[PDB]
Amino acid sequence: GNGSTITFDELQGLVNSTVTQAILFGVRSGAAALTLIVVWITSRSRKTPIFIINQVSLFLIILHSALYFKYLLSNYSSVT
Repeated sequence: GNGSTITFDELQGLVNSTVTQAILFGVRSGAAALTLIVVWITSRSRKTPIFIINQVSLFLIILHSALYFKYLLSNYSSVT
């Protein structure tokens, strides 16, 4: 993890291949968490495993915290 004098193409690749996936993954994952939450509230299905609750719990908070920082900065500036 040193400096890089390469063209912006590298960033265009990782932003359109590594980051592009992060957005999609976050969306499907957050949506899947939401639908499961309501299902447990109403359907009262068998108590989900600790790994499921811990996974979705972390993802929910981490999502909100990231959105909160991006929401406040979105007004300030997105270009240093």
